[PDB]
Amino acid sequence: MTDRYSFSLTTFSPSGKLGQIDYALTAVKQGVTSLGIKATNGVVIATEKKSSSPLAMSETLSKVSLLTPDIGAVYSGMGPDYRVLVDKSRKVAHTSYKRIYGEYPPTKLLVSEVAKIMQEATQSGGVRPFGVSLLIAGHDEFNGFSLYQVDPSGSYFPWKATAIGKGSVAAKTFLEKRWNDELELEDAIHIALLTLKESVEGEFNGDTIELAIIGDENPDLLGYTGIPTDKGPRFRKLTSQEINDRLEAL
Amino acid sequence: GSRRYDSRTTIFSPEGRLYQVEYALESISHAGTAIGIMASDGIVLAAERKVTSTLLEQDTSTEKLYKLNDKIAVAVAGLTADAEILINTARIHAQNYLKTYNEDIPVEILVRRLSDIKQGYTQHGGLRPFGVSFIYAGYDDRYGYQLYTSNPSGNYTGWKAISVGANTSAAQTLLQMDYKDDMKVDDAIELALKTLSKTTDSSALTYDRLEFATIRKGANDGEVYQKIFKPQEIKDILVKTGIT
Amino acid sequence: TQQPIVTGTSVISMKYDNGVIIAADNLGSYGSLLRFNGVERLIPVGDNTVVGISGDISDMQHIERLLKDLVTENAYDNPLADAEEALEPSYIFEYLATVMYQRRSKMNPLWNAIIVAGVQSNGDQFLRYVNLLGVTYSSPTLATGFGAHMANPLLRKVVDRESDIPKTTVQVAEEAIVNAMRVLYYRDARSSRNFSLAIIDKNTGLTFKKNLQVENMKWDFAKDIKGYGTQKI
Amino acid sequence: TTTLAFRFQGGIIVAVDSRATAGNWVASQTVKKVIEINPFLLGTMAGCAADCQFWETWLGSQCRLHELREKERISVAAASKILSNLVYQYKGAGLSMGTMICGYTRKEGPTIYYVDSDGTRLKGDIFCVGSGQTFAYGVLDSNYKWDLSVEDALYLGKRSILAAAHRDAYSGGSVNLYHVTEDGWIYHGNHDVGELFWKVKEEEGSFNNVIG
Amino acid sequence: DRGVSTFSPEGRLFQVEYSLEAIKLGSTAIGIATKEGVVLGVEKRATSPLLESDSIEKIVEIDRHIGCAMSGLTADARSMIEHARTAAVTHNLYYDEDINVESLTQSVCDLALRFGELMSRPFGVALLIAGHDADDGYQLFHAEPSGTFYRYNAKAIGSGSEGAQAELLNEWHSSLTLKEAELLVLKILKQVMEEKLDENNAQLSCITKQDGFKIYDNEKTAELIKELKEKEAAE
Amino acid sequence: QFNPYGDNGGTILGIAGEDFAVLAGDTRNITDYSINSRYEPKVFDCGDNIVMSANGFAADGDALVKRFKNSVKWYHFDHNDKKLSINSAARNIQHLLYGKRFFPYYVHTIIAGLDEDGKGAVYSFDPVGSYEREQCRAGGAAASLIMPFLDNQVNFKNQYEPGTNGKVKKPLKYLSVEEVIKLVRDSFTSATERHIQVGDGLEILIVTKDGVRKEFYELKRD
Amino acid sequence: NNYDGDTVTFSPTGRLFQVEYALEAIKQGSVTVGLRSNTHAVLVALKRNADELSSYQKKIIKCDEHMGLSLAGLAPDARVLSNYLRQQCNYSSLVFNRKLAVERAGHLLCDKAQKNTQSYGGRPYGVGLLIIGYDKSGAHLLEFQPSGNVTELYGTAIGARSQGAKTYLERTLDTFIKIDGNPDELIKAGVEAISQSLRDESLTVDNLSIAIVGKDTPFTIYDGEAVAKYI
Amino acid sequence: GYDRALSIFSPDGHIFQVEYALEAVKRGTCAVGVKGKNCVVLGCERRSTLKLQDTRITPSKVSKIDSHVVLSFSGLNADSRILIEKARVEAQSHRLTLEDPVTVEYLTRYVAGVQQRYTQSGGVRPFGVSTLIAGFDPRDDEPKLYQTEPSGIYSSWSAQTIGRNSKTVREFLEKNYDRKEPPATVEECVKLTVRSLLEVVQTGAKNIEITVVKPDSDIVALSSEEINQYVTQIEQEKQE
Ligand SMILES: *[C@@](C)(CO)[C@](*)(O)[C@H](Cc1ccccc1)NC(=O)[C@H](Cc1ccc(OC)cc1)NC(=O)[C@H](C)NC(=O)CN1CCOCC1
Ligand SMILES: [Mg+2]
Ligand code: NA
Repeated sequence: MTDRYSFSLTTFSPSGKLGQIDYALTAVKQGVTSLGIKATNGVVIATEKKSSSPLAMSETLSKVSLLTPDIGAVYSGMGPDYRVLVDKSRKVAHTSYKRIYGEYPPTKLLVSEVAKIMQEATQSGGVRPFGVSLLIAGHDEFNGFSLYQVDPSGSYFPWKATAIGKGSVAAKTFLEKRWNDELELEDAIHIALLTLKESVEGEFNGDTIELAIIGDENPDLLGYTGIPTDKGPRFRKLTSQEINDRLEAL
Repeated sequence: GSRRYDSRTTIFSPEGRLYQVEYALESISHAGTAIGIMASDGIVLAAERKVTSTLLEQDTSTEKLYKLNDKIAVAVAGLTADAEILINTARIHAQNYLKTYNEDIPVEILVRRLSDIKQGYTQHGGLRPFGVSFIYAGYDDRYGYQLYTSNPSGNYTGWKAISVGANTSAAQTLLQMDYKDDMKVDDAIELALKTLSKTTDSSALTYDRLEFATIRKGANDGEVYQKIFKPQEIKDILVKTGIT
Repeated sequence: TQQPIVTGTSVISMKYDNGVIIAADNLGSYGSLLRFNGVERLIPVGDNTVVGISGDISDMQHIERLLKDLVTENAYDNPLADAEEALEPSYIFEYLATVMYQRRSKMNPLWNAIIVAGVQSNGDQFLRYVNLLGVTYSSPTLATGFGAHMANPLLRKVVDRESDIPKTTVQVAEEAIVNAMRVLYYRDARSSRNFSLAIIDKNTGLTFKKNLQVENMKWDFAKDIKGYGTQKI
Repeated sequence: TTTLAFRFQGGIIVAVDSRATAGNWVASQTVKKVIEINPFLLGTMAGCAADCQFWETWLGSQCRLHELREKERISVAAASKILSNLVYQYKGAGLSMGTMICGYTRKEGPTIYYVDSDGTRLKGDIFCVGSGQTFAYGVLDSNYKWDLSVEDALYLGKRSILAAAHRDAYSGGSVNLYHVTEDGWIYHGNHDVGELFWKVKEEEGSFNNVIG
Repeated sequence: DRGVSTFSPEGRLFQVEYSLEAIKLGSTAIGIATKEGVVLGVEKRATSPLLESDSIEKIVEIDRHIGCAMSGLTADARSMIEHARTAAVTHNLYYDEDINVESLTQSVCDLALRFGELMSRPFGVALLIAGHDADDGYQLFHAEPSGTFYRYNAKAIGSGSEGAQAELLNEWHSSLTLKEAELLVLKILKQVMEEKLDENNAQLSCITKQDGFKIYDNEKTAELIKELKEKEAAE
Repeated sequence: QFNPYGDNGGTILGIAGEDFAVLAGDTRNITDYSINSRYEPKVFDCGDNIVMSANGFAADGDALVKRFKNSVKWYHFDHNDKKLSINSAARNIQHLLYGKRFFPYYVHTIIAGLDEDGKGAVYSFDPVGSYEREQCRAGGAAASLIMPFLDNQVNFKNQYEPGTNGKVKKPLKYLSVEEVIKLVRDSFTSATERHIQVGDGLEILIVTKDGVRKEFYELKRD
Repeated sequence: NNYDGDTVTFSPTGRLFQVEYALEAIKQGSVTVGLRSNTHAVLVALKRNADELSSYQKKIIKCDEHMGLSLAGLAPDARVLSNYLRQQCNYSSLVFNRKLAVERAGHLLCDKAQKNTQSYGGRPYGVGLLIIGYDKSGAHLLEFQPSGNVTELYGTAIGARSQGAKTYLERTLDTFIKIDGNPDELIKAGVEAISQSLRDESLTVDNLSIAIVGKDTPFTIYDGEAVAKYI
Repeated sequence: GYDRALSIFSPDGHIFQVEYALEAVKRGTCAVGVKGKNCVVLGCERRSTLKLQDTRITPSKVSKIDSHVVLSFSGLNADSRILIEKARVEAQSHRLTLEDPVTVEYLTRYVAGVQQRYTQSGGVRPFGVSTLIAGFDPRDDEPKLYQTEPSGIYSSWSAQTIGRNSKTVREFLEKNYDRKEPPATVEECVKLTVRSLLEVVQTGAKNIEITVVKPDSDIVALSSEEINQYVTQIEQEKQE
């Protein structure tokens, strides 16, 4: 018994390709489109809620996840792989940072920790790479707002705006035309909804779209009062109603 | 059992080569070119970013050039994720040495240890090697300014000027042509950029597709300063040499 | 390192011409408190062995479970479990004696004093002692605790050496045991009137007697005793 | 115990008593406190008999393995250091050993090493170890010269143990003599104190404290 | 590929059988047992004339009463000898006596099959273990990487083994003297060796009760070589 | 606090002749002021003409004897039924005892038999493994009473030749088995008189080239 | 074919080829015979030599005073298994003061051999054993196969040409079973049994190996001039 | 842990992984060892496809294991560092317990033992390195030169070469080296070593390294000009 697979399942081919990483990226390509846009006073991340069945309650399945009060994540590719990554990402934010410094990690460093986990699945014994690409949007005091992409290889890049998955090629072209360095958050949400309509085929409403922002602090969502320095989470998930309001003035 | 699926990453070919090391080097040859040039009064590190997108955030980005300590930096060529694993090890190794001896680590010692780690992955453990080649640029009070390179085999060597990644053959010929020993930093800056500009697979070399860094004694009196160039500073140095 | 909590007192025994007798009272003391009164400290293993245990009762219950498990394990893949390959007293003893010494050597003893009484397959009488230290010894008469001090002297008047065993009948031997139990009730402050007695004979087999009582006690002479010396009234 | 060994012109003298104690109980009078490790190496014993006996026999096994592996007799320095490194591993556990590794090799010449159970290892020309070491030192130091003859040196070593055997209550029995030269060790007999004392008293005229 | 501890259809361990082929490539080693002693002799086989032949150590001491000769991948023998030496000395420590030659061999052979997926492969070397004890007298053992050992009156291992073994079959009798055995090893070695036999490319040794295990000098072996040539020419 | 050791009393005695050896020991077993057994043997035939006794703490003594008996068994298996010599057994026992140097067997051990030249041999051990061959040795509770008597009667200590002005010692000589058994019996009766842990019975094991014979004698039971 | 790479693989017909190949190593081994009466049990083993200069491979091993076996196949594997038996016999003595039953001895060998046939990396034992013994239920004879299968028998034989001796014993069953209180006659029957497996070679003084255990007889092996009586 | 038996026997009785490790040695730059009457000299090839090198800081081919013993090699450079490190540690460990520096035979035997262990250990490949170990035993003036190889065998040599085109330089040494009369002086020994490398090297510029070891921890490396003088002298005598 015991894990006898103590050797790498991802290896270099004669051409220099890492097969399993390439194939993991192929799995991401098949995945549903998700995107992220950075504004001057915020960041927006969005994706389509592909329902497996109309009997299934798509509210119970959350593609956009809170990692810290000021950091959120969305993906394209294999959902289960994403789910466990979010669990590990939330925990590493505490163990390797908050329990040491008494504050949440900045976006770039949390991203770095998630990348490390995905890189190890590329080299460690008896495991395949993760079949997902992440888009991590976040804010911190000294770096401001930021948006990062994390690939199966463990590589990560910062973006002004980008898209991943099914119709990423067309979506990226759309974002290049619309993006400028003076975009306000509401303008970025508007563009996000426009970009996403191109890739979505069926219904396009607040129940089939999942969208969250990293913006101003939300004292109402904090849960308590009395500490002036604690002002609430910058991560907010837009409600089904809040999306439909913006779809009328589209 | 599991024997069926073992690639056997740490074995010899009939010719006496390490398959995985050779294939990792083939991987690195497609990575963005990185150049190191050592002058008498400093060191230059120049690196070309891999096909950039216009919506990539350029100023808050780090792909090629990394800081190991205040006196030593590296240029990367290969898998960034792999490089970061090795960089954090190298950063820790430097601090261990400082903690033990109350002295900054000599460049070669840091390079040797990082290279020894790579070597281990080629001889035992059954894991794939790190698909990374480094250019180490650093200073210590024994040998002064030093350039090294290491590759997946775990073999390292010292250089006056060197390139890694893509088009090293063409790049090394151009460096070998124009390099001389009494060279200054500002001249080396110009050589580094001119070499990339000719060996680049892109149409034209621009500020947004470059990372640049210098290690001078250009601080105030007998002390070393690391300068990781900002986007606007690369834009200016590119105009100053007359490439754009 | 332990300290005994709920305890059992003396266990006494002796050999006779055809077999062995063993006895022990039914008390579970909690220090000076005579807490439990329905405790059986004689545990039969098969139809040819009885293990009498004194000392810590929690450790006694542990040993009960080991012996119970030993019978089960011996029955496994053993067609002669109730015949030639049945458990002997000598097997049961050596097992316990091994355990007792292993536990003392790990500085975590079973706080007990054990006497294994039985009859071997060839008719030979078996009687041997073992305690928390792993110390073992055999004798025509064996006893634990206060029994060693008060019972053995009485039982040795009947069987003083090996040659006295064939001369001793079961009627004589049982009478001596029952007398000894009375003497212990007079003098042991952690003893009870109620007790159990077991006879393992090579002909009649195992006879287990429960709910016996000490009787024919001399208390009458107490009425004449006054004060501690000079007191006439 | 009382054991000594000193270096001189004609090599090394080694002398020991033969008593074993268990408190004030005399456990033995005929004990061997010198171990012949090889034809050129000796080891003296003092302290816990079992520790001395067990670990010095073990030392001999290690010295044998050395000459098998290296095709060369082990040095006195290396032999002593095996033992000292061993007892240092057990430091604090309660070993009680007072030892002297005496021998000859080409590269070293005649050499003596003191090794004890608290890890002390010392090279030197003269050592006395045991409960009666002080009594032996008194006689040995006051009569010692480098230019002693083999005959005189043998006697001084014998006389020094006798002195301690007399005064020290935990020393006695008999004297075991050895002489180490470039050709190896040479045994110079067992000398019972029961006879040796009176023989020395009469011939030497010493021990005037005793009733003749 | 395939498991290291796999059986062939004929009922043999592949790796053990392949290691036997490696031993056939090795240099010749011969042993002969008499009532006056056991003789061990080997072919040194220097790969080049610049190589100092006296550094070729293919005959080895285990204890004073036990010697050993090897053939095959001789680098593999180092840990086997180390174990044998420790086993011999350890037994002397525990029991204050010399260890039986058979018991020593059995201890070495216990390492043999401690391989699999313990070490990664069997040993690629065969050993001739010669010695003497008080019980069974002068003995010669052939220890293989299979874990098996046979006692022999005489035995040859290595490249010229089957030819030399057939020669030993005819020549050996129960009344051989030590001197007769010495010459017999030299005679048979000279026959199977490629290069011409002399004191520099061949080595003799013996174990006797009185003097223990002794490797012969190049001066002593040279005289036995000269004595051998004269005796063959004499009839 | 739990005390893992106990004292089961008794005493043992070994004497060596020219072509024989005896190992005697009383059969009494005690704890504190109580008698556990009047006949509990502690001198055992361990095979290969070796007799052994480990006196002191019985549980440790029984464990040691049991381990040595098992050591003899495996010596046969591992070395082609070779006979374990008395000198080799002694060394083996040292290692058994010293293996528990920091949690000792509380016993004084004695073994007896014949050496490889056929002569009688007695080896004695301390609790942690130190050993020595001797002609004579007493061990256990009454060893302090018996041992000096043996020094006088077996090795003729302090005995000089009459009329020689205390200059010539009484010459050493081997004793007959009949003389040795007289000394053993007198030694134990004397020890029984003045030591409360000694009595009940005496069991002697005599070892010759023909094998191991036993002799039993009653001792005072008070 | 494709299902004989390791012991962990079943064939399409439900066979374990590595176990069968281990069984094949026994057939290549030299013949050995086992038989018993009600009072005694006897092992007779034909020893094999490398050549005339070599010794004859010892086939019989003692496990306890009342038990032992003979081997056929890989001798080192027999040494491992015999050593395991020695320990189990010895555990029974030290802990329970009880001689290990010959039946339990078989059960323990079966379970030890089985674990090697179900796990990756390991291999089956390459040897067959004939265990004889005398315990509380009289004389016994067992046949161990490295598949794990252990079998109690009146008589049997394993090794090359073992079918000749096995047929003879099957005929002689009624005769030799009642050889009670007579060691030499039970051995004679065993020596005559092993003779049915001989081809070209005959039983010599340093070739034959006999062992016996019984009511008042410890397990003892006879070699050399001690077996000259039975030729 | 990774357990795979990488070094295993083949039907013909060969361990291919060990034999393929020898091919890596054959690929490596040439290294030569020649021992004289009172010295040993270690010569090493350095391939000239690498210009723009920094020879100050580039790892030297000959490494000091202790003050009295040196080690050169042929084969994989990264592998050699591991052997050198282990050897250096064992050298200090020997001084610590035996109170005496290692003999050249002992140090060789240790290095060879490490190489052998990697041929029958699970999860590891053999070292693709053969070494030349040279020096002088403590308080001894007899020169010592030993060779090791991936299999683990080691032996003493009057003179020996390893690496690429080593069979050519071994041919040269076999006729030019006299056993009865080895190079009597340092100059003679260095010249014979340089001569032997000039059969294979190319140019005698910055392609040849020479290290001279003499008794009592006397080790020195020759500079370019010093070596170039031997190259100049040999060529002028050749034209005859
Ligand atoms: C003189 C006589 C002073 O005692 C010597 O040191 C002598 C040396 C010696 C060496 C080899 C053989 C015999 C004698 N030492 C003793 O006789 C020694 C004294 C001693 C006892 C205990 C010690 O601490 C552990 C230190 C010194 N005596 C003994 O060893 C006696 C024979 N045995 C015991 O005391 C048994 N103990 C030893 C400690 O562990 C528990 C059992
Ligand atoms: Mg009394
Ligand atoms: Na003392």
